[PDB]
Amino acid sequence: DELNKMQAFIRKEAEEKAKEIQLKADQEYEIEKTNIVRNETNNID
Amino acid sequence: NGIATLLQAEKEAHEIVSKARKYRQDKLKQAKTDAAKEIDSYKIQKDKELKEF
Repeated sequence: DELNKMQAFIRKEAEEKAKEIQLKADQEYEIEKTNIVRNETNNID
Repeated sequence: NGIATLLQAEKEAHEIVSKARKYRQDKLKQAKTDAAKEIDSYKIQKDKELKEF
């Protein structure tokens, strides 16, 4: 139905936002991992 | 509804993408191991200089 199709687009749009937020978290994890390696460098030094 | 189920599948695909984001972080964790190895490599170079002295 028209209502179901309209609700499908809204939920699909929220899915893209969730994926974008998840992708941003992955980028943050890589940055945090690099900082951990940098922190370990001082201890290793 | 069928449209809602398709939206749930898109959410499930996003959930899979969210799981893939952890896999992307896991993929980036390989660079973290290389970054950790680079940190040890810098210490190894410092240790080599200390060893030379």
